[PDB]
Amino acid sequence: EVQLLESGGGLVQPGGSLRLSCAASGRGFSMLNVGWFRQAPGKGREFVATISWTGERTYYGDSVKGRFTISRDNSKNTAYLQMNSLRAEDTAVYYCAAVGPKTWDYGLASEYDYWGQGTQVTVSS
Amino acid sequence: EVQLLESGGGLVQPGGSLRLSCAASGRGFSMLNVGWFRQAPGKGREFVATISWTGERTYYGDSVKGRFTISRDNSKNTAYLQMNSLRAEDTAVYYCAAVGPKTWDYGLASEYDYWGQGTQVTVSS
Amino acid sequence: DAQFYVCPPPTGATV
Amino acid sequence: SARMLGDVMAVSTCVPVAPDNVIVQNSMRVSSRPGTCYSRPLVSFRYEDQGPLIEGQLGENNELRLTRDALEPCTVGHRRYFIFGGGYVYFEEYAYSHQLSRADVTTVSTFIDLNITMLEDHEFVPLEVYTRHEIKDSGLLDYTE
Amino acid sequence: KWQEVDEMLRAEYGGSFRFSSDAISTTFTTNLTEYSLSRVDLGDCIGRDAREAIDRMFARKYNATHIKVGQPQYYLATGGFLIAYQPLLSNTLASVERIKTTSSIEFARLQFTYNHIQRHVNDMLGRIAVAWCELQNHELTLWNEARKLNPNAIASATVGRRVSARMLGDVMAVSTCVPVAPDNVIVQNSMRVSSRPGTCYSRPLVSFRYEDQGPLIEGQLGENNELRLTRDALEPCTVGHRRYFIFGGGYVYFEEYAYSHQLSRADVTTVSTFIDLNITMLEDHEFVPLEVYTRHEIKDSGLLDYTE
Amino acid sequence: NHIQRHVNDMLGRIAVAWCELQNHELTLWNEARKLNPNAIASATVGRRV
Amino acid sequence: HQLSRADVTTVSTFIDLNITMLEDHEFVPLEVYTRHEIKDSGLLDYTE
Ligand code: NA
Ligand code: NA
Repeated sequence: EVQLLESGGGLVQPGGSLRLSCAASGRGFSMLNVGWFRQAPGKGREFVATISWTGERTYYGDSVKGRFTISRDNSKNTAYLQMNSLRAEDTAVYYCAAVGPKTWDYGLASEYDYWGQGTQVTVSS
Repeated sequence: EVQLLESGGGLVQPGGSLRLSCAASGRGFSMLNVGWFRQAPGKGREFVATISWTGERTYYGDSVKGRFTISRDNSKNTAYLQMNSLRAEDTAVYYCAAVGPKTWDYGLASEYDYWGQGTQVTVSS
Repeated sequence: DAQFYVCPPPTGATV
Repeated sequence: SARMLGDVMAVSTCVPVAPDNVIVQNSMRVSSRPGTCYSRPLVSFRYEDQGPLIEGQLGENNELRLTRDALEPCTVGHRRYFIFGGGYVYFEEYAYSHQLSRADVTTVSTFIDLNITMLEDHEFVPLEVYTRHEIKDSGLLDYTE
Repeated sequence: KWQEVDEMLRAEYGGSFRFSSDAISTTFTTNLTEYSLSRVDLGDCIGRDAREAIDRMFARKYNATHIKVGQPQYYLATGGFLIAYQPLLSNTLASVERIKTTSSIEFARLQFTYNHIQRHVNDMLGRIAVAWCELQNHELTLWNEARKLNPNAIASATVGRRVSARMLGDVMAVSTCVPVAPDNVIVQNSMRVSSRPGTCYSRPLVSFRYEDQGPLIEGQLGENNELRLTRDALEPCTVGHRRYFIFGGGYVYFEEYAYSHQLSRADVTTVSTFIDLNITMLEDHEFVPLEVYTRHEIKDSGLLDYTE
Repeated sequence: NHIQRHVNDMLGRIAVAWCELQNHELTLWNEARKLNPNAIASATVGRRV
Repeated sequence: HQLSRADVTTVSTFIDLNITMLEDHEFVPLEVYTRHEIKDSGLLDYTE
């Protein structure tokens, strides 16, 4: 099956920029909706952003607009999340998730099948 | 059906050489195991040699080795028995037999379907 | 070709 | 051997067997049940020359099927040809009747002919209407001479 | 010395050498044996000019990528040309007389052009021939399946005449179909079965006579203008029944298991299974005589004519 | 003339062979039409039907 | 599970045909002897 890894996370500053890379190993990456889910410290996991399996739609969380942009590179079997103008209320621990073409509930978390280890990002002044 | 004829039999001295020809008429020669059976005077019939239907197998009797060589020519629809160094007990009444690819019992005479008139060969000092 | 054809059952006479 | 697994096609390599190690049975009738027969003739084959005998049913294009489930209701006027080795075995009334080669069967072609021939090597010899010596000689008077 | 060719390719065939130069579009023909320079009366500059030219051409073009194979070789070529040839190998692969020369080189240029076109055409047409044979062998499989599907049509197509066929195991028994004139065949109005309500004929009933004066014979319309003697094609009745059937050169249209209408093949939209290939012949062409200067013009270019 | 005659003869033979092959494959297409009307129609019409 | 078409072994029903175009070729002027060479081969020129 597909196994997911994250790279690029690290401590950042307000008003900065970063790019997270989600690398997939296995087969059928191009047949996967790929998204991110962030868990705040002492708080549950919440939806971030998900690109569809064909790569033609890009669903975003209600609390963020324009800051984060997800894109897909099938040649590298990767999903890149470009993150801009980070905020203290935004920082969390980010996980990459993947699911087959079998649900439209991209916002909801338990729909996704492939769950990764996650990466640590923290913003501070 | 396939009708078989024999040619080449005759009076031969001890240690001589001869080539018997079994000519087939009809159709399906190349799909026919073809062999010879010799019956001694005042005695039953015994197996001699048989070439397989594919022509890749040459089974021989338990009493003769290195003396009788059966080899088939599909272009002429014939089977040649090359007989070398005939002994007194080698001579008998030779018939040519054929059977389809329906038995591995080449030694047994009852298995063959097409039976010919036979030929006369004599060993005498 | 507008001609019609009547086709009897094919025996094994010619294969 | 192949099988449609939905929209893709699972395949598995077939193990070869020598034709001398394969024989066909005389009767195509079913011993247990009268009134029913085998659609294709039964065969006995050995994977190797010294190996044990194994029963089976003749499949298509010299295939040896391990299961004898090809069964049809009996029908009169039964005449069949079956591919066997390099030729055919002819069964009449569900019994072995004859054997034939491919040359004994009339052949029709599904192939469309195309006769392409190569352009042939050609040699060009030197050729001049007038040699330069001829052109020099056409003058009436040669000043040098 | 006439030409310096930095790229001359030597090919051996027909018991002869061919020296081809792409730069000057020329192909010379020599024998395999080497022409001895001692046979040339006062030919001392042939070797010295050749060695100088080969060395300068080698230092300029092949110094880093090729090596020399032996000493220069001398060959006499048709038309009277003396070729000094230094063979090269890739680095990764490591009595006296006078020769008479023709004034016309166009025989060798024609040789070059014809060889080039001939080699290209032969290569391409051979590739096509191989592809065609492979395609025929490859389509035999589709034909084997289609034979099982429709023995009649496959046999008619592969035999060249309308025959009825039946697969007698692994071969196909055939029988010639007897022709019947279209005017001797009519189709019946009703496709329903008179005896049994709720069931109908899959294909329309027909009445035909083998000859003009012959008795009437009943039957069922088969496929592609076939007259089946037995009316066994039966199906349960279904609402919204609309069918077209081939009849003569056109179609008979049945609606609700009853004769409805008639059409020609021009009245039906036509789609093609054929792949187009538009090959046109190369046209005839005439070469008129053409000279830059006539020999009269060349004679007249001199200021003074001694004879005149 | 030599090259033209050869090329014309060979390409004419190819044209005849191509015509015969298309007419010959019409039979396979007729059977495949009954096999799968959707795919055959889509491939012979030029749109998914 | 889910696969792309690259993850499935591909066999071809297509028969290959590799046809290449004959390339452009340039014919330079070529003469064994120029008309000046032919004029100069005479030992004596009457005009000169
Ligand atoms: Na062919
Ligand atoms: Na055509």
